[PDB]
Parts: sequence; structure tokens; C-alpha cells
Amino acid sequence: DVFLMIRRHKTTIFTDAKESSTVFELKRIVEGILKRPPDEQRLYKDDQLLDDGKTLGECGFTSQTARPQAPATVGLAFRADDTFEALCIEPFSSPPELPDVMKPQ
Amino acid sequence: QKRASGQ
Amino acid sequence: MYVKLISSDGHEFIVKREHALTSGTIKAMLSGPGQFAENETNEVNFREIPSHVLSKVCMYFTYKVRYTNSSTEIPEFPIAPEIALELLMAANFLDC
Amino acid sequence: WIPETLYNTAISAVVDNYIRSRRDIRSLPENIQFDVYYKLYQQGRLCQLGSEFCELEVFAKVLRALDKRHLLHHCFQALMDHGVKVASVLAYSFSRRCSYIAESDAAVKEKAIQVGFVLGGFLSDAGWYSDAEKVFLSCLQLCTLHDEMLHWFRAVECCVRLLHVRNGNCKYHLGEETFKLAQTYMDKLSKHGQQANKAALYGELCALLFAKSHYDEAYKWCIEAMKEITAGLPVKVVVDVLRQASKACVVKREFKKAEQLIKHAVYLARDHFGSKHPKYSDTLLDYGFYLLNVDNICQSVAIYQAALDIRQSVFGGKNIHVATAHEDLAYSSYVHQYSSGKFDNALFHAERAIGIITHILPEDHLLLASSKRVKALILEEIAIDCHNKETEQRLLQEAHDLHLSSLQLAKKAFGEFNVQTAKHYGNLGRLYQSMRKFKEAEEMHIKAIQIKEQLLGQEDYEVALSVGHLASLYNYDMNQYENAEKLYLRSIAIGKKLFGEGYSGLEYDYRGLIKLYNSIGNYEKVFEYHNVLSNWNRLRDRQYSVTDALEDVSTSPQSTEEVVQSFLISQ
Amino acid sequence: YSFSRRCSYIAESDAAVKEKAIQVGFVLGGFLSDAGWYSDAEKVFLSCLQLCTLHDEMLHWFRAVECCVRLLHVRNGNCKYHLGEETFKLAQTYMDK
Amino acid sequence: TSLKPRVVDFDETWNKLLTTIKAVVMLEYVERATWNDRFSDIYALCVAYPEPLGERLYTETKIFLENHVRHLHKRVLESEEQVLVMYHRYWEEYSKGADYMDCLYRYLNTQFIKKNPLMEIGELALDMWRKLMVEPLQAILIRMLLREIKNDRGGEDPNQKVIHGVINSFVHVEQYKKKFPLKFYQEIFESPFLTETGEYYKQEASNLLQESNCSQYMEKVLGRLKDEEIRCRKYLHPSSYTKVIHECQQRMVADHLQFLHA
Repeated sequence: DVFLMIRRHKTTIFTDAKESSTVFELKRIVEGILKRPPDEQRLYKDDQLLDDGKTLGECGFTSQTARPQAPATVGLAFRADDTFEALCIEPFSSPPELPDVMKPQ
Repeated sequence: QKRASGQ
Repeated sequence: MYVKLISSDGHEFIVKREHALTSGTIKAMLSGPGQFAENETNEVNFREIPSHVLSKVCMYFTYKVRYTNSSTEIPEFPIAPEIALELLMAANFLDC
Repeated sequence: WIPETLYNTAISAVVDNYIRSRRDIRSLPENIQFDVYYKLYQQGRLCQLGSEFCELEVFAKVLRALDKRHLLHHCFQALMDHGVKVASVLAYSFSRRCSYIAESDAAVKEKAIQVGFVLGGFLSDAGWYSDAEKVFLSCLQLCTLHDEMLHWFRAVECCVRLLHVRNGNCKYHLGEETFKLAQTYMDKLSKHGQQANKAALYGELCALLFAKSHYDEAYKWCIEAMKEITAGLPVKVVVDVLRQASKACVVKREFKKAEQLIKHAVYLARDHFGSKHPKYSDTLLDYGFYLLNVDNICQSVAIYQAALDIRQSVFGGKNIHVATAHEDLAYSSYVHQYSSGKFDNALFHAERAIGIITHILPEDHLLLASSKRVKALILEEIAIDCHNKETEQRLLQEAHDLHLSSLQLAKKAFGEFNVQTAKHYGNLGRLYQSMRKFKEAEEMHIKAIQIKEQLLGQEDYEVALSVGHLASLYNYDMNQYENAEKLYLRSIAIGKKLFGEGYSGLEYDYRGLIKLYNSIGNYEKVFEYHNVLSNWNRLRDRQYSVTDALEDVSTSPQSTEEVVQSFLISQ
Repeated sequence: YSFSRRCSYIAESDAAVKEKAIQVGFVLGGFLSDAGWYSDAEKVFLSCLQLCTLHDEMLHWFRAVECCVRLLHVRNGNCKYHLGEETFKLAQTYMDK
Repeated sequence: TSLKPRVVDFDETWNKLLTTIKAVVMLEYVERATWNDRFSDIYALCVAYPEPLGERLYTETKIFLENHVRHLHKRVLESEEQVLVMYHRYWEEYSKGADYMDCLYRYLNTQFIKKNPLMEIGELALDMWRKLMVEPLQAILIRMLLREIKNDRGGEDPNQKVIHGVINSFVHVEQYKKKFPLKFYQEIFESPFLTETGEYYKQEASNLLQESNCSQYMEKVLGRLKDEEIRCRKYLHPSSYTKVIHECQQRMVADHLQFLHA
């Protein structure tokens, strides 16, 4: 059982998939969320097309590195009209950088 | 005892 | 069965509705005038909760729901020191 | 297992980052700051917590969380056990703040008094009366610098609390001055046509005059306090007045009204506050006082242990409120387990009472006299019940120096002619009876009897008890049976008038007369007192079928106005 | 507890940070075992082992067998003899590796 | 902005709250974005700076509830002979509004009310509806409600939802009373109702025996009691099923036990 963060531009789908389930079910689970067919979308594990045939365990989504505490992100594009777009995954925010008390100042 | 309790 | 926890920046953390009702405040926000099923997912606005902490909140939702009544020893939720204070106020506000 | 909440996980993460976010915690909501500080206490970081709680700015925000105050009382006390003097530091900080803002308007002064009242209430609820008295003195100075209506109300409400912290601190000489200041402010209040209720102040003065053993004036101010109980008073005020009223009725030998007063007090405390509240423990302590003074000692141990277990939970070790519970449970266990001779639990509690009072109060403090007295009573009975003559001398000498120290403290504070110094005279007489020094024993019992009959009428319970002790000294030791018989008849008459034929203290007089007549003759008198003792034993066995006293209190028996009205109708 | 908490966060971090954490854990656990706090030195050494049992590389077996050597000393002294045999078996497994 | 204690005025935030709180108690449509914003407004008030404005928020909410229920009471006093249907409509709207305000005031409930005499906002509103809408109408409302069920016993056709809504309102205030969850219902309505049923079943009892013999009256016992059993499941609380189905037998069978046995 593997937990993911399917981010496209600013959305962040918090889904849970079986370790043995393939990428096609991961694309089809978005049908009930953003209502767009799996044909017109492709996933992205850090600039890596995730094809329908290969399973989630093959493409590095092991349950050790995508635990619920820190799920592993995966990109997405919705093809626009006919040509897919680049990963515009925006970073969340910069938390207030607490100063290091051991830093000499 | 011979006497009562203390007070 | 999905709800769209919009943060202050604009990030739309779409988490399952069963996970979101872990927090009392989100369950209250999804009751009354807030339960009106606009689109399919109920857009919950969090104008005071940033994205870098709402992501941790949603991760905690999917962590507690998965790890509830766990037979094995449960691992602690990883809260970074820089996020800990902002996630403390977000945990109180959300009553989770 | 269950997953720990994100709130508690974040608190664990914030506390772990404490050095990097020490000042950022002070900007948290007041319900998160206290949880973080409680995590510091739970983790064992008592030094960081003590550094934070020593600042009045931090501690004021901690005091605004009234839900978890029971958690704060066990943190603060731990700090006072840690060695950090948080109470005196907070009192000094508040005094400095008051001295700084003495030259300001009436807006910030009212804010500081309200912060002063919660801090003083916490410091007097935790038992730091010497440290709460400084806070309330500063508040009184602030209320004294101006003479408006609201400041008059606050000055009265502050002299009510200043009187309370000068009663539990055994500063009975300043209590009269504090009550005079309160009375002056109340007279100035009623001059302008606005009347302040006087129930709490008169109850505190009742506690003052009872602690000085002025039981007649204590009962008079008891009646005056119960004449001023309305339906709008806070439950704490009504509970305190009920407790002190019950104690005054007990020491006035009026157990028929003291029972309803103290049972209603216990019911009110257990209803409003709960079964694990310090005020409920105070009500249980006064209820144990009642039960111990009405020849119902077997239940009193069950009450004091209930009162102590509440006080060890909310406060913890090395506290005067736990120390008073120990020195009261030790005396009740001493009285209950007196004929049994099993002074093992009784001495263990009396050791902790002195072991706590000596740490937190000076050697010249009156509260140490009562804890020394109980342990000296227990050591004497352990001495005479053992076989080693070396032990019989060492323990008796330890009890002798404890009794002399207690007598010196009581004589210095109260005087030569008070009831509480006559009790020490009677205890010293009993000790000299046990210690085979009879010439001084007769003098001590004569002094105790003369003082307790000059003050407490002629037929009081205390004078009867000392008469019984002197009669046992005359009978078993000096063989002056002519006086011992008369004193036994007096003690029996007073005990029967006060407690009836089922009095448990009549055995030490019936057996005394039996031995007296066996020594001199009149075997018809031996037979008559033998069958009287048999009837007494039968009646005591019949009455011994008692129940739990908390169940005797029950739930919702009376109403607040009903008990006060019944007491006033019964004068 | 501070070491274990700050240790569970850098499990996935780089080799330099994990090496620094392992060295800090060895010095702290050695101090707490020398001072006699075996119940508290065990948690530090357990966290050091948890770092060591992440990457199945060369030096990690050496550091893990050192961790398991130090766990016996803080379990023999803490009278956790039931866990001592298990710790020795784990150490012997890593020596076989 | 963030969830940090910040200094804020009470007038602006309270007006923003008051608009939507008015929109909720009468169940007017309010935007979901506004509803989610008012949670942050409640939080900002409760942890405000330098003092928590939670007691002031509670006082203003209590004042608003007083004013609103008092205005509803004045409105239903303006309506004569229609207080029953109007009361039921206003009760449904106000009960849903009170539940939604319990949802909205969750931070005030959990962090201020439960941590300090004070009732939760969702159960404070029920108390205000009791002592400003039902206690003032403790005589006018019960007369028509008892008349309607009496008329229903006479063959009338009262409204199902209106009659059942009014009786359920008395129980529905008792949610926060975990000690006596039916004391108000059993006192203000049932005691007049039980005496009314006995009067109706002893005056008409003589009418039945006047024209019916023993055999005909035996069939009448199984005729009217079964009809009353329907009214138990129609215009009565389920927890009062037994104490009213046996009260009628006391005025019908127990009083005629000597006649049936003979």
C-alpha cells in the first residue's frame, strides 16, 4: 500500500494506491477527482513518464519511500488540448528559517 | 491503657 | 468523498473526506452552509493556514487514518523543527 | 496502539526545539503555552520550566488556563521541590511591577490587581501564604492609593484574601489588623450607600478566632457570617464559611448543627469542584475534624486519608497543604489505633508532616508546633509499648523535647492562658505520667485543667479529658484515690452529657474506677461499675456498625439556603 | 529523547549528515553508558543502529556491529538479559554480512 | 496572515460575524467562503492580543441570541390563533441555526466555554429558546396544542409535522441536560396532557356505557385504545409510550374492572 501526492500545478491529490497496482489505475483514480480521462494525462516521477503497463513497484514507488508520514510526490499534466505541458509543480512555501543558535553572530 | 488518648 | 483543502497561498490539497473529518474544525466547516456540495469536492478555505503547513496537516490526516488502531508499534509523525511552531497553531485551530 | 494527536506531536516537536523557539512560545495562544510548559514538566526539563515560570509575564498567561489548573499546581509545586523559589520570585516581581506602576492611571492598576488576585489566589491555594501575602499587600497598596467605589470594593476583596493568607501562615496578630482595615473599608463603603457582602471576611475572621482558641467569639462571628450568606455568593465563599462554621460549632460543643453544616459543605465541594479538587480536600479535612471530635474516629481516618490522597495528587510532596493533611491523619491514626498499639502508619505520617514543615517553614513557626505535638504523642505511646528501657528512655526524651518546643511556640504566639497552650500542658502531663516523673506531672495537669476551666467553662470536653488524665495519674500512680474518684466522676458526667452512654472515652474512666475500688474496697462498687462497663461495651458493639462517611454525605440531600436557615433558626 | 527525535528525521538524508549523527550518537551513548544511564544510553544506541540499518553499504555494517557491541554493554548493565542474546545474534549476523 | 495571536478590534470582526450569524439563525443562504472565513474570525477573536476576546464574544453572542429569540417571541405574539404553525416553522429554522452555530463556534466551545455557569453556544441557544420562547408561551402554546390533539381525537386532521414538531421541541432542548434529559417535556406538557387524557376518557366513558352493553363495550375497549396507540406513535415522544398507554387503561379498564369481571 503506497501513498502519493499527485501535484499538477497547485493541487495536491492525497491518494493511496496498492503497491502492486499499475500506473493506469493511478491515472484512473483522478477520474473521480478532476474528471479528466486518463488518455489526456501523464504522470511524472521527477521528469519520468509513467506508462500504463508498468506497475507502481517497478517505477520506484516502494512502500518504504512513500510512507503515509512523508508520501512521495508525482507530477501530472493534462495535455492542454493536444500537446502536454511541462511540470509546473510550484513549491509549497518557505517556512520561517529559525536562526541557528550556534551560528556565530 | 492507664489513661486516655492525647489531646 | 473528496474535499479540497485550499490553503492561504492557493494550494488545493484534495484529501479524502474520511481523512478530513479527523480534525474537528474541518468537520465543523463541512457542516451547515459549508456542506453545500459545490462542484463535487467541498472547497475549504484556510486563509490563515499556509501551504507548507497544510501539506503536513493532510499528511497527518492520511497518517492517522491509516495508522489508527494499529497492532504494531506506531512511528512518530515527523515534524521538522522549522515547521513545528506553525504546525502547532494549525493543530490547535483544526482541533486535530 | 492509537496515533498521537497532531497537537501533542507538534508540542513534542516545539519543546525539543526549545532553545531555538524559547521566546516564540510566548507568542502562542494561552492554551498552547501552558501545554508546552506542561510538556517541559513531563519531559523532566524542570530547569527550563522554572526559568520560564519565574517570570510574571509568562506565569500570568499560564494562570489564565483554568481548565488545567490542577495540572499547574503539580508543576509549580514540583518547581518548589526542584529548589527554584518560584513563589518568592513571582511575589517579588509583582511587588516590583506595583512599585513601578504606582504612578499611573486607574486603568492599568485595575489590570494589575486582577493579575494580582489570580496570582495571589494561586500562591495561597498552593500553600505559599508567606509569598501570597506580599502579592496581596501590593494589591492592597494599589487599592489604597485611591479611594473610589471600585477601588474600595477591590480593597475589601483584597483584605478578605490578606486575612486568609495571614491565618494559614499563623500570623494571628496581624489578622486583627487586617480585619480592622477591611472593616474600615466596609464602613466607608456603606457610608456612600453601596454595601459589600461580608460572608467571606467574617468566615475568615471566624477561622482566625478559632485558631487563636477564642471559641466563643469564633461562634459569634460564625453566626454573623452565616447571617450574610446569600444565593449569589461564589461556591468557594459558601464552602469556606460552611467549613469554618462547622469547626466553630464543633469546638462550641454543638455537634447537632455542625453535622449538617459540614455535610452540606462536603456535598457542595464535591458537586461544584469535584472529587480531586484542593477545596474538596479542605472540606474533607474539616469533616475529618468534625468526625474525630464526635467520637467517630474510625471514619475520620477514612476521611483524612481521602483528604490527603487528594492533596498528594493535586500538589505533591513538600507542601504545607500535604503537611497539614499528614499531621491531621497522623493524629487521627494515633487516636484510632491507640488501644491497638499499632503506631506504624501514624508515625509514618507524622514523620512526613515534620519533614515537610521543617523544609518549607522556619523553626519558629507555629505550624511546626502542631506537627511536633502529634509525633511526640505517637513517640510516647511507641515508647511505653516497647520493652527496651534504652528505647523507653530515648523515645520519651525525644517526645519531651518535641513537647517543650511545641509548648514554647504556642506560649510565644498565643500566650500563657490560651486553650492551645493548655493542650500542650496536658500532653506534657501525660508524658510525665509515662516518664515516671509524677511531681511535675501533677503540676502540668493542674495547670492544664485550671487554664481549660478558666476559659472553656466548667463542663467542656477538653477540660473533661484533662480531668480524666489527671485522675489516671492520681489513680494508677500516686494512689490518691480520693481525688481520682472525684475526677473520674466529673469526667464520666461530662462525657455522658456530651457524648452519651456510647462514648468511647468512658472505658478509660470505668476501668480506672474499677482499679480504684479494687485498691480500696467497696466490692459492690466494683460490681456496679463492672456491669456498667459491660453495658457500655455492649452499646459500643451495637453502635460500631457504621458506614462510609462520604456515602453519609450522599448526593443532593439539602439546599444551600435550607442549611443556613436551619442553623439560624436553631440560634 | 532529543537524539532519537533529531535522529529519526535525517534517516533519508545524505551520508555526511548521517555520519555526523552516528558520531554524535557514539559520543553521547558512550557518555551515558559511562555515567550509568543504561536505560537512556540504549535509546541513543538504538537510534544509531536505526541509522546504520538503512543503507546496506560497507561502513554501515562496521558501524552497526559497533552499535550492537555498545548495546550489549548498556543491556548487560541494565539487566535486560533477554534482549542481550537477540542483540548478540543481530551483531553476529552483521559480522557474517 | 497566520494563526498567530494578533491585536484586533472587536467591532469590525463582530459585525462581520453578526451578519452571517443573522443569516444562519433564520437559515438564509450564506456563501461557503464566508462561512469558512468566519471560523478564522472566531479563532482570531478567541486568541486575540493582548487579552483573549472570548468572554466578550460569548457575551455578545448571548446578547444576540436573547434579542433574536425575543424578537421571534414578539412576532408570534403578533400572530393570534396561528402561533402553532408559526412557532413550529420558527423552531425548525432556529434549531437548525443553533446546530450550525454550534458548528461555527467550535473553537469558542472547546477552548473557552469548556475551559472556564457557561454553556456551549449550540446549547446556549436551546436555553435561550426555552426561556425566551417556550417559558413565555408555557400557557398559550400548550392550550392550542392540547386542543389540536383533542380535536384530532374528535376526528379532525391536524398537521402531522406541525403537531409533532412542537412536542419534539420540548425534548430537543434537553440535549445538554444529561442528568434529566426529559424533565422539561414531562413537566410543561405531559402533566397537562395526562390529566387531559383522563378527563377525555372518563367523560366519554359514561357516554359509551349509556348506550352499550357489556359485550359491546368490550369491543369498544379494543377500538379506542388502538386508536390512541396510533397517536402515541404520531403526536407523542417514543419514550412516553408506556406511561400514557397504561394511564388510559386506568380511566377505562381499571374503573370498570368490577363491571367486566361480573
